[PDB]
Amino acid sequence: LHKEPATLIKAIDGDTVKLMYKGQPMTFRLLLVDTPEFNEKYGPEASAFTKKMVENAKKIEVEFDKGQRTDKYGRGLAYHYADGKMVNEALVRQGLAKVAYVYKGNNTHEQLLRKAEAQAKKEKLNIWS
Ligand SMILES: Cc1cn([C@H]2C[C@H](OP(=O)(O)O)[C@@H](COP(=O)(O)O)O2)c(=O)[nH]c1=O
Ligand SMILES: [Ca+2]
Repeated sequence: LHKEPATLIKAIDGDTVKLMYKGQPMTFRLLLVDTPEFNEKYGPEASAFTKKMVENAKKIEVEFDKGQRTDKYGRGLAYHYADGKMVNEALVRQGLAKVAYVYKGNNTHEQLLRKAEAQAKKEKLNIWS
């Protein structure tokens, strides 16, 4: 896998963000996670977490996995990095997302994320409280 550049257009919620990628606007859905919807418990906290992380970043990068790069809704599917830190992992580490939507061939970072979820669960963080 490799990182590619992108720029923030807009934070949307905990697990979706609008980015300019190869010069085109695209909504991205973060791989291998599920944040609560804004209207659910921890939804606002997930959205705010992702928003800060991507808005504060000097450099956003996306990393596609080895399978499908767009979902059925036309959303990009990627791992996202804010000054080199993975947003997808950071959400799970904080108990603001669950590992989810683990599909064959787009699962390169599954066990990394599961390890973060286990530490979040141990700490009874947010969703795991
Ligand atoms: C994360 C992810 C979601 N999706 C689709 C599956 C779900 O379909 P359904 O809408 O039919 O439930 C939906 C979940 O996204 P959200 O959690 O953003 O709703 O997005 C993928 O197809 N691939 C993925 O890698
Ligand atoms: Ca969601």
